[PDB]
Amino acid sequence: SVSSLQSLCITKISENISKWQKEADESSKLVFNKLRDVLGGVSTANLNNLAKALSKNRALNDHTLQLFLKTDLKRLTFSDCSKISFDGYKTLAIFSPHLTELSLQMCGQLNHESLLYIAEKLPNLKSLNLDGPFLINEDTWEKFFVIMKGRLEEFHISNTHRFTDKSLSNLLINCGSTLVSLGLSRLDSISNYALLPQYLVNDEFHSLCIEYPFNEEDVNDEIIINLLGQIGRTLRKLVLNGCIDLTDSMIINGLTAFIPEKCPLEVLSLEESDQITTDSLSYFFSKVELNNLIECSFRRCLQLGDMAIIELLLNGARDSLRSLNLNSLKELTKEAFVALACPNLTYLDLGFVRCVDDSVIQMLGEQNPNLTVIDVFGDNLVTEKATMRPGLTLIGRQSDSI
Amino acid sequence: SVSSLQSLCITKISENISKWQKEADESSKLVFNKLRDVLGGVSTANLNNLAKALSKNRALNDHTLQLFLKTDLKRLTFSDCSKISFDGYKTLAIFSPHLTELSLQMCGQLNHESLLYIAEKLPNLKSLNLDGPFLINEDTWEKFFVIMKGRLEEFHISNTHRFTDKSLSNLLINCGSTLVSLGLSRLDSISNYALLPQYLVNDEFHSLCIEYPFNEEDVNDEIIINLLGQIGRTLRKLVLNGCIDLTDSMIINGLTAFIPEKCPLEVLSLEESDQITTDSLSYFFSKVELNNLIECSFRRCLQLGDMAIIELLLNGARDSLRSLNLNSLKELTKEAFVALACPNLTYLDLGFVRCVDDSVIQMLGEQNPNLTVIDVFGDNLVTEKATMRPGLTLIGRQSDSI
Amino acid sequence: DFVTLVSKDDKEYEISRSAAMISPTLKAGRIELKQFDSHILEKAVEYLNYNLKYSIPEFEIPTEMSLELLLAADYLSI
Amino acid sequence: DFVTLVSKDDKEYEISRSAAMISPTLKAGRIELKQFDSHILEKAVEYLNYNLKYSIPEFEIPTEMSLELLLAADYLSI
Ligand code: NA
Ligand code: NA
Repeated sequence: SVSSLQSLCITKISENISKWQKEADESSKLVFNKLRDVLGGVSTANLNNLAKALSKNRALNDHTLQLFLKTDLKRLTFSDCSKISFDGYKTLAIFSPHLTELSLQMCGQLNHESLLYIAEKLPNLKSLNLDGPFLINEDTWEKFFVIMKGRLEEFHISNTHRFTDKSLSNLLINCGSTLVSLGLSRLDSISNYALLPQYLVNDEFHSLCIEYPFNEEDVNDEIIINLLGQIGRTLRKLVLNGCIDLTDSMIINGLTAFIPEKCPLEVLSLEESDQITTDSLSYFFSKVELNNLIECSFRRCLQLGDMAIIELLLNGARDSLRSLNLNSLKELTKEAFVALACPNLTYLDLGFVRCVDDSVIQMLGEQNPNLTVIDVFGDNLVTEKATMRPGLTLIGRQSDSI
Repeated sequence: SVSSLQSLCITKISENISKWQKEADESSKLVFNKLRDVLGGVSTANLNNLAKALSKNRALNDHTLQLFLKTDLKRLTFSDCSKISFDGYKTLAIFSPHLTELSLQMCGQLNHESLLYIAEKLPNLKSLNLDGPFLINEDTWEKFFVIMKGRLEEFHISNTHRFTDKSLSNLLINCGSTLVSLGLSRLDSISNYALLPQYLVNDEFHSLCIEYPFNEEDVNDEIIINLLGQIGRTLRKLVLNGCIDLTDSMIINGLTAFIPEKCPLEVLSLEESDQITTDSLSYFFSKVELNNLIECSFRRCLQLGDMAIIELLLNGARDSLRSLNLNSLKELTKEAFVALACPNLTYLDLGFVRCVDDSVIQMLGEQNPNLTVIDVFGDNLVTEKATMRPGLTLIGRQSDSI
Repeated sequence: DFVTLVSKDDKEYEISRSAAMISPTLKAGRIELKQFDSHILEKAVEYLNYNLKYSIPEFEIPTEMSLELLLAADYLSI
Repeated sequence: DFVTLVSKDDKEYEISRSAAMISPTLKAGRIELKQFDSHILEKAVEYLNYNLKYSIPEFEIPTEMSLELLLAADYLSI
């Protein structure tokens, strides 16, 4: 009925280890600052830039990961985690408690234990982007979403056929009303896209991404219209790539119906929609004002011609666009680029744009002061004589094909 | 042909992380000393005593494990590791590089990665004792022995049916000539005990332990005789428990033939050998001098009578024994205990020794100044009137059976 | 009706025989407990009396002696 | 036949047009490289010349500027 003296000493010891943990955690902070300071120091504002440099050089691994530990950083992006082990992910979670947004791209080694460490050790986590977590099975996804119930506001997952319809249901059941941003890209086992309008009810929803459904008819006009009837009001990012089953119906009965004239869209992508016509998009763009559009892509929207692009530029987007992708728009003529005069445009993808020639590149270089890169891959009518005033570089020349 | 400036900076960074690791390793040393000092401090000489206290209280786990990290300790024993995770074992290996001898008892969670961390991160490791590593399969055992080739001088494994004959062969092939101490206890899949005389050729071999073979005929007289012909000269510890197939032949043709008269044995155990006679052991003990015998057990050697014990005591063991186990020796009489007068004896197991009565306990208490514990479980003729001079305690009374 | 107890230092301590009976390793008489300081034994005796009394307030254990006191409780099996 | 280069500080640096051609992001002319100190650009130019020459001794990189220099090499794609 009385605890032994041994047990009592053990309780005292255990209690003091816990308090000593926090002291040791601080001593860890200083040791990690020492590493960063010895290399010349690095503010938190540049940590993501450092991660990008390492990622591009396949140099992000458990060793270099230590550069990012015990900081007050809140939003971290790793562009290539391929070499980070399951223990690397666990250590990051232990030593980065201030994280609210985390993006792990090419995270092939992230496993069950790694995923639950992230959910349970990052109490402020509200946004998770994962590309390639192919180890996680459907039952683990369920456990992760239960743990994140009511906390997860942003979830993007890509490149895994083990994220099943069951896993999508558990995401929506556990986090549906909390989601304001959702991404589903290259998920071969997903077919129940029709459930999205039921569960995505948050009145602040702003980012929807759907790319390359396995069976294209599973992302049809009816589903996207119903979804737009829910989120169109606050939508700032709409990405629908490879959804080849969509038609002008989505444009006429969905976008035009439910996107406000004071359109807050900052990102719009409708790649590979060979059934959308120039007419429907012209009709839609003339109705709304796109004064906040930063990024726009129509890659492989084979039907789109001049008026779609002209209506886009003349209805606000001209002054805000920073990157524009017209790749494979064979129907465009020189008249479309006459109107392409944007003060802030920096990147322009004109790959496989038949009409582009030296005169177009010349005109674009003079009408776009901040344009720095133009992809002309496939534009055979662009020769060496293509004038390139100081600062502009052309990629996709013949030298890149021999 | 010229490395990019990015790659060169990455090499410089990576190189300085490695050098900073050692600095961080030292800062870790101070933080672990702080924990120990805050609790009153603990020298390395008491670390094993601390581990024992925690083990007996089921209080050894990943949390309390931190008390034992970053020390200069060389020999560590954990009596109950059940609650230590695979990460606990990995952290111990990382933060205890000075280890040469490690005993992990009840190490159920030790897995493939944990075992290879031990072999690869403890460069001075030469002795490993594992009890209950039931996760390790035969193929992992092989990899561990390849890594320990030429380094492993002492190996004891117990309580796992996944340590197969193949695993034993890989132990002997890779470490045979290096072994001076070997333990095989309760290994249900082991049958090739006949290979031991071939491989255990080290001229300094001193400790052999074999307990409870699955098929008792696999440990026969012929094998033990041949083995004694190899190691008998330097043998300091011989333990053969549950090897019920052994007979006086092992005693006459093995022990007596190959144990030197100046016998260095410090530990001798022959439990459950119901075929060994009083005559053979008397014959053997009168030939040799056992001036160094510290521990001796004849538990459940049902045939053994007075002369075996008398010859043992009168041929040197009387002055050196510290613990003696006569449990279930029903053939003993009071005359055996007349000679049991040992200056250093502290523990005596007389459980189920028919002849023991109050007069024997009385006599033993007066003839053994350092005797502190006597187990009389089953000795019904021991009553409450059993005199217990100051310092002696009797365990196994009737109060422990009702 | 007491039992004496000696520390590493020459300081002694007396304990009720009924209190020292809690320790299976204290059958005395007189016992010499080398390797343990005076402050440790004083706390061990404090626990023994504390044990017999309530065998409920908490038994305070100073942080600066938690490790050494654990070892003493183990040896005493208390 | 040179190309001027400006640092965050008003200090300037000239580079052989053939040397600056190694950087896909330097098509100039004149370039203003804010956010980078004078010691960093001086080392970037040192690498560019070092590159054109042997394109072999090792290019020394001071430890105290390894991180910031990595970021500059990334932006310059060198
Ligand atoms: Na680590
Ligand atoms: Na840990």
